[PDB]
Amino acid sequence: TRADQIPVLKEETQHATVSERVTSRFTRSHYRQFDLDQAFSAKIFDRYLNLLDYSHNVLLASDVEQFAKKKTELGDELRSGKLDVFYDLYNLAQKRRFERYQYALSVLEKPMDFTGNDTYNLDRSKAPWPKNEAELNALWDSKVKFDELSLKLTGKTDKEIRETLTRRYKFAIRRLAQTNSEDVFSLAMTAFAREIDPHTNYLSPRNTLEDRAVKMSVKTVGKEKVGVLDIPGFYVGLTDDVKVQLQKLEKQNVSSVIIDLRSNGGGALTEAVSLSGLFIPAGPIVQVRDNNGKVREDSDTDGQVFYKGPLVVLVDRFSASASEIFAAAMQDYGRALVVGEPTFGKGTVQQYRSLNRIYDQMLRPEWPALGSVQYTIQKFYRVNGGSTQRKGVTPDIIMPTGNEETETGEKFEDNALPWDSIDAATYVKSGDLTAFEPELLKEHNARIAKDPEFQNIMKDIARFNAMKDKRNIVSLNYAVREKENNEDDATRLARLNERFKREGKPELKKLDDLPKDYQEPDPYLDETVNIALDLAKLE
Amino acid sequence: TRADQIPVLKEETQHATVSERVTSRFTRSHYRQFDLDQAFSAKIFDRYLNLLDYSHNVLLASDVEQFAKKKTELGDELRSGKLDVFYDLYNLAQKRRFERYQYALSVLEKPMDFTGNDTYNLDRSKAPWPKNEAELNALWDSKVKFDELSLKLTGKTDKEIRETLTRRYKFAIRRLAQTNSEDVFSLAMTAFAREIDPHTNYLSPRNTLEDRAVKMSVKTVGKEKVGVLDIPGFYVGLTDDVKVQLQKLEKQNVSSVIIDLRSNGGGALTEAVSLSGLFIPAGPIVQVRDNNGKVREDSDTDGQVFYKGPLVVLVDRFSASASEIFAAAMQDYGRALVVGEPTFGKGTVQQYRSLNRIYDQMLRPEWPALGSVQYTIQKFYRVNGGSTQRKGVTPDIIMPTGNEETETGEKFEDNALPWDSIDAATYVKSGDLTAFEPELLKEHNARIAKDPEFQNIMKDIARFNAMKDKRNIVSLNYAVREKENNEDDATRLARLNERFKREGKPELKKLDDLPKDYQEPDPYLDETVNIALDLAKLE
Amino acid sequence: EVLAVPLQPTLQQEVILARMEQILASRALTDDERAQLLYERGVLYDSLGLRALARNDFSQALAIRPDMPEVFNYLGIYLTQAGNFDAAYEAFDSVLELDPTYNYAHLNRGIALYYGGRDKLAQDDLLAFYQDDPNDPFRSLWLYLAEQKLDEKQAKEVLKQHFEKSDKEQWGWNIVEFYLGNISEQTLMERLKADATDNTSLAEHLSETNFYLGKYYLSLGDLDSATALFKLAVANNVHNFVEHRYALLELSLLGQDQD
Amino acid sequence: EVLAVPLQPTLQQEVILARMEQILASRALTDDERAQLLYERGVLYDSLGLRALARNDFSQALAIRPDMPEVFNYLGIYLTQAGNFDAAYEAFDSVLELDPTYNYAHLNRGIALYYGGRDKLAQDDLLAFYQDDPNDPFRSLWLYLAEQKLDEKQAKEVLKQHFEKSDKEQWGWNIVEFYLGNISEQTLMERLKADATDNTSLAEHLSETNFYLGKYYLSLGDLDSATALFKLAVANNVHNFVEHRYALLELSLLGQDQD
Repeated sequence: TRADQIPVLKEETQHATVSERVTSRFTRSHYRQFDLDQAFSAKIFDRYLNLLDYSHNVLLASDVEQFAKKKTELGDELRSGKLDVFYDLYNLAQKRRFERYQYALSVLEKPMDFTGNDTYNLDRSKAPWPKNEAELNALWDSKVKFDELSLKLTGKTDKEIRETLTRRYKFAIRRLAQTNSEDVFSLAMTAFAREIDPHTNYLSPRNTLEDRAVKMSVKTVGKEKVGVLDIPGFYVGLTDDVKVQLQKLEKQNVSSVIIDLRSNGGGALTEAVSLSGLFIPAGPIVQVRDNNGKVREDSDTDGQVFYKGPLVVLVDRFSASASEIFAAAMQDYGRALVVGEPTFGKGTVQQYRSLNRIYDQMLRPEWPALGSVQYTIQKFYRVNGGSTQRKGVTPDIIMPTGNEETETGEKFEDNALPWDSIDAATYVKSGDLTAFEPELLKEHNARIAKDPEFQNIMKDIARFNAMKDKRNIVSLNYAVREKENNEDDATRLARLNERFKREGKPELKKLDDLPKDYQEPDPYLDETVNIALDLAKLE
Repeated sequence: TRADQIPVLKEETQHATVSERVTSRFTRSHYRQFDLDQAFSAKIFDRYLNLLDYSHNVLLASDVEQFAKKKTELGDELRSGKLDVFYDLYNLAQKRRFERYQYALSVLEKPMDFTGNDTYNLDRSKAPWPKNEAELNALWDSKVKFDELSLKLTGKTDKEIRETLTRRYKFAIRRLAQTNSEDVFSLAMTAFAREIDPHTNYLSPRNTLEDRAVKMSVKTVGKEKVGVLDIPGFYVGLTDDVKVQLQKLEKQNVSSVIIDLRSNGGGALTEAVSLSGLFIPAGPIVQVRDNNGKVREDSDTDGQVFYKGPLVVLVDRFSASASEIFAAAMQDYGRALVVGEPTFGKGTVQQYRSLNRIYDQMLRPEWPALGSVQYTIQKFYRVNGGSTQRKGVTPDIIMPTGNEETETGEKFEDNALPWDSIDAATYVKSGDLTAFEPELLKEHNARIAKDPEFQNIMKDIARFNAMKDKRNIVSLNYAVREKENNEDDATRLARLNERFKREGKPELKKLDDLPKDYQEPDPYLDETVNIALDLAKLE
Repeated sequence: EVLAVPLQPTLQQEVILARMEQILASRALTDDERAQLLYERGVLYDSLGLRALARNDFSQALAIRPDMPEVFNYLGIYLTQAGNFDAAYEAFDSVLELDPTYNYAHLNRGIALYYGGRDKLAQDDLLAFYQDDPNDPFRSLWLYLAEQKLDEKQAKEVLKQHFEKSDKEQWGWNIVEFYLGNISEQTLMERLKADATDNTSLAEHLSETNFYLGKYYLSLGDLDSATALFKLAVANNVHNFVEHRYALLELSLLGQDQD
Repeated sequence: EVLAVPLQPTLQQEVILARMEQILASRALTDDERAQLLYERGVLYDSLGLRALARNDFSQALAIRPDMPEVFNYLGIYLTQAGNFDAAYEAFDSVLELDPTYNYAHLNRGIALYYGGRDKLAQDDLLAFYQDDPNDPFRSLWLYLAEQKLDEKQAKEVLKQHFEKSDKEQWGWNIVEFYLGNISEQTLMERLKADATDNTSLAEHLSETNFYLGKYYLSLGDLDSATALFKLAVANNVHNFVEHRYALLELSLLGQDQD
């Protein structure tokens, strides 16, 4: 591509229909009751710009102010399938992006000088759009500098930086004239979808097993054992696999069991009710609620308790969906103790439906296969009546990282549904741990105040914290960005060596000697094994 | 047969069942609601004797008084099918009849002398049974004398009387040892049936068209014509045939029409409603009433009148069933005048049902075909609400024989159902003849007082009447029974000759010259033709 | 009022019809078992209120095996529903000739003779059926209806005995107790609510009790209350209850008084 | 009370089923006409209350010719009866994509959205269906029910207009007049008796009027009178009247409050 020989993208025959079908389902059958009015179509516009120009880099402010005149019209376009503003706004900026990469190549030839006091703001997600071509060219000068500098700091000659950043920018141009009419369609439907809730999606038509199983282990403190179940996800027939392993562990006289659901991001709700059932006799696990107003109770029907021994549940900020059900049930029945970070807050069920009707091959046989949509149909509620959503399971024992406010969680996703409560279900608590908790905590706090790995974690936190202003403001000075890397490498080598002398291992002469496959310690697991034994002691 | 080598008759396997089936239908589904109690089974006994020994001739009084001890048991025999009294009482008298015909032959050899003053009573229907064998032999002496005498009076030699009365009596013995088990069964079921009503019947299993149509004619008085329809019976599609002939007669400018239903003994009720319809526009013809309590109206649906001309209906004591419906309708609507004798009084419908069930060939395949039963299900009522039964249609103009009390009519049949009335139907009279009737009668009476054929009829009546005491008391004196025949022959020849001199025909020298196929005059038809014209004159 | 949801075709009922509809189109069957299934389906059709289609399957059963008393049972009932008591009698006779212990033929023939004006003959049958199970309160009730036509005074004394000498367990005796004057209609319905469990049970209780209350008021000559109660009895669609069938016949004889 | 004899399967209905049952077993048929008859029989099955067996014949129709909007109509209705409004919406969309003048899809989709908590979307459909025939009083009634949920005051003024500007001829406007407060329920039923001719007509009048009286009392929060009136509406077995179907659904949501 040397010029504007980028194909002009047009809406395909099928698309008008496919749009009408998407709009029908979103506007009628979504848990979220919204009006596709002017306010909504205006918000669908701003999201759509943020999908074309993420960093506010490619379009003129005048490009934006011109199309913006026409943003309350998007609800009409979607309902009718005439997506002219979506196709026009994409076509321009198909041009603008071309003419930014043809400029970025020109600038790569100029002399490189990394000795200024300029910074670079990584977050133009909310910046004003460039007012004119001089400001456009300035934002793209910064960008080829940042691209050059980040490469230079991997020890590259000015010569091989131009050779690699040409490869990149020239491929950015090929990507650009290889996009198709469905690409633009997909992104219009995505702006719509993602303005309802963060889990709603359009899914384009298709173009021309035991690795994720339960691992069990045992870990000792003196003469006493603790079984640990690493559960990677709620895969179908999980409850069968842990039943095998709960027998292996029952016999080996283990004092306590840990279910490890860290970074376990969900799976089959049924595996969550069946697993809950291994630990509590009978009772309701979860209240599900539908788009129209109606509640339902999943229960555990086999009234037998496959393991009555002391139980502990290890979760982090990435424990989600089904994991939060399970963890929430054990907490609510006081069947098991919860340790780690507050969980994600995924309190909602999404359903796939096809945009394909049985009479399509019949009437419009020229057409291709049509897409499918994914959208929220149900919410989850705990047996105590509260919702999983945007609150998550909060641990009985919160590791230090959980007291720190993080930027990861359903709560931080755009237009995530709010937090709700319905009435509690009828259930009888299998036990009560309010009794043991302040003592488990006395011990926990005493232990980690000494542990140097938890000292290292609580130092990491003070750092991450104190350097959150400059969070998205990177220096463009090679010296300062060479020194920054050396002080990171140096603090890492010191940590690794502080550790190796505790352990009677040889110290490392340099960071590069560390095996590629070195395993870090798991201080969170190691401290929970102690919590598990403390609990066993107290019953 | 020379002795008691008459087969002893036994009840067949099928019969017990067939009896139970007959009893079921009679006791439950008959218009007549009766109890098959002791009184009923006693009456079934007396009827059964009258069927074995009509003339009280064959059994001893002791034969009767012995079995009579057991007559309240017949209801049990019928309900169960154990018909031992019926089979015993038949078997004896199968013997008694044999031994009366073997005695009657002996007596035929003795000398014949017809010069006594002995009479012979033709009606022993209610006589006491013979008290001993001397009285038995006496009743059978009388009987061979009566048989001999009635033959002698056809000019037979004492020699050829013995040859013919041997033929007869010897064949009476062969009949007697050729009867079968079904014969006795049939007669038991008949005693039962005929004790309910005179039209109810058992019908034994089978052992190893335009002649009866309407004839039309015309008959004149001076220059004026009268159409006459001779209707022999209500055969299916009668109403089609009279429609042809009503067109033939309408065109030939006939002043009046006569329907002739004398001795027309019924047929399809539907042909009675359709024929009624030719003469009245629309309206109900007959109210039918069922065994359970429920009334129904047959009507004429085609509202057109195929003939509005003056109508007359000629009936006698043998006009019955459907004829009485038709005649009763025309009378009630004042559509037509009724002439003749009061009709029979058949105010009831009988139905055939088979005693055969579909599983018989299956289970009892040795059996033969089984019989059928016929029984009353419905009554008829006139549109004025009165019943046809035992009252009949009474003529507006009654011929002389109708003022005389006759011994023929439903009224005289045994256990004929009584006379009833329900409410009248809703109908509008097509006319009214109470106006014309006393004048039609002035004329009628004047005319027949002169007519010598009606003088002859009214002399016949005075005779039939004055000789009703001696009605069933025949002289056994040859002289008196030779003279009786000569005076009958002489009075007949005088009538025929009185007639032939009125007519300008040659007189007969003796009764024997009269052609075999001589046609008598029809004075009743001839006088009704006049009534028909008198009616035409008065409208 | 005490009202149920009118009963509706259950999915079990609709599923079985569809299976049968095809087990009977596949010619893989004995005569004897093709005939057994055609009977089985008529009972299903009958239980849905589809009597014409059941009459059809039952006639197809007897054209194949005329040996079957159970089929003559239904043919006779329909003949009683239709007003044709003569033919009804014929059918039930067939039933007790093919199997004389087929007791429910006695009830059906007895009822049929009741509607057919033959009370004394009805009493014989209804008393045979009583004596087969004196604890079943409806056997007493049907006999009462048949007696109360000739002698009310006697019919009542006899019901009273039938009740006194029974164990007084099954619901139906409460209907009997109201006929006897022991309990008001107020109490009768209090006990109905109390005895009923689910809606299918409530409909069954109402089908029965509305027919007997119906017959009761008709005694007094209250055609209006009778009519209302027969309609309400039928309004539960308990299609194969004798009270349903005979509340319809009752209603039919009352839509033949006004005509 | 004003009560009819509950409607019963007519002999015409039972005869046609038996014919069809065999015209469809004889393989002498186009695909296009085998599909037309399977639809014709589902409408018959539906009219008898046999929705599962009709769903069966309608699915067999669309597996053969998926071109048919009429079949999607019923599939959607059943889906509305079953509580599954999402799938209902899908079916009615299909109907108006295959034939956009298929007006009765608007009523059925509008009702379906009504039971499915989407009032404003229901109003659009019910008003499209009103404007197709402003003289049909039930089109006004359904729109009223859908409006009276957000704004009773407005719903009433709009019904009043719909009534004023109509010719006020067809029976249904008497129901409308009682909703408006012009005539008592006393008078409403006087006029019902007066307008009804035979029993089939009386059942139809009662199916409708009991459902609308039912919905009315439920407004006031009188669950007991509502319940009685829905049951009495269903008690006429006018199986294929929207009021029948939706008096059952109403009754089903009231047998989910007490649980």
